[PDB]
Amino acid sequence: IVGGQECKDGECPWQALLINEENEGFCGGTILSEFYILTAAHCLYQAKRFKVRVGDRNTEQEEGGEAVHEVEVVIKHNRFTKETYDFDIAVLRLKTPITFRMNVAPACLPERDWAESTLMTQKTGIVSGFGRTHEKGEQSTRLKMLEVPYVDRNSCKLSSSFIITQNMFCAGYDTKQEDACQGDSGGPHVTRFKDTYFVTGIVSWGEGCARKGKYGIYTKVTAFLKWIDRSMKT
Amino acid sequence: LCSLDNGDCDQFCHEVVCSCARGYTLAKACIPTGPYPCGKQTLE
Ligand SMILES: O=C(CN1C[C@H](NC(=O)c2ccc(Cl)s2)[C@@H](O)C1)Nc1ccc(-n2ccccc2=O)cc1F
Ligand SMILES: [Ca+2]
Ligand SMILES: [Cl-]
Ligand SMILES: [Cl-]
Ligand code: NA
Ligand code: NA
Repeated sequence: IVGGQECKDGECPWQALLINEENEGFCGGTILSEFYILTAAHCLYQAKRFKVRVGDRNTEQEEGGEAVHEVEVVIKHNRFTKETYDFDIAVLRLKTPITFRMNVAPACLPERDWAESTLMTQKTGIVSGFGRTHEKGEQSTRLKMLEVPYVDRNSCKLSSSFIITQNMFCAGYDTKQEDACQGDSGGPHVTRFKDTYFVTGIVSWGEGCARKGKYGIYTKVTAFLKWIDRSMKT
Repeated sequence: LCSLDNGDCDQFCHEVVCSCARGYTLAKACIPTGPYPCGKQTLE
């Protein structure tokens, strides 16, 4: 996360971190339930073997509430391809259930039609993760969050070198130096409605981070609410 | 209409008939059923 702020205790409790065989984080996720994590399909290509850490706010200090979970089943959207980055979504079923607690709780899944009319039309959402804090820099050792405005789909298309599909949406800033960045992929984009946070996006891709005239691109979770529901019953 | 104040619903609204995310029960308002309902920031 470039710009933004560190998440305080309990502020971003649905954050998950995918960690590789080096015990280093390479992608985020979103806690959906005791057994399910939402992430980006493209994240699955980055490490053959990975685990999920929940409850972590500082990767340099082992603190109360961190826990590690093995993945039992990976459910990757069958239409995802690196050619287009479309359908950038996967669900992970954990081997053992998460114990909710301080800094560890699920984001709500919205109902589709309502989410399209009521959440996607809000002014902003919140993205979080342990990604780079500058395009060329190192990943954050602290969990960060950032409020990003929803961006008009046509402005985003004009700004983009690549095709923006109906399974994506754009958020962030034209020129202000705040954006998600390498390492934040797979993590949560949530939208508040009356004191409740609903997962609306998955951090997907960007042309660099915080570039002038570029936005952040997110998997549009409303497009996949039925796919997610089917996956979590599989 | 759900188009006016979300039909007064605290969460979901359809046609008015309100709904809540799993883990909540309909009071309009939605009531948490546990200490860690979805979509809520956590307090010590
Ligand atoms: O490959 C990168 C590398 N960047 C990824 C990192 N940025 C991000 O992950 C994000 C920025 C904003 C958000 Cl949201 S995610 C930067 O640090 C470097 N970005 C990128 C660009 C375009 C891209 N893309 C889009 C459509 C079709 C094909 C295709 O390849 C994928 C992609 F990862
Ligand atoms: Ca830690
Ligand atoms: Cl499309
Ligand atoms: Cl790039
Ligand atoms: Na809007
Ligand atoms: Na920008």
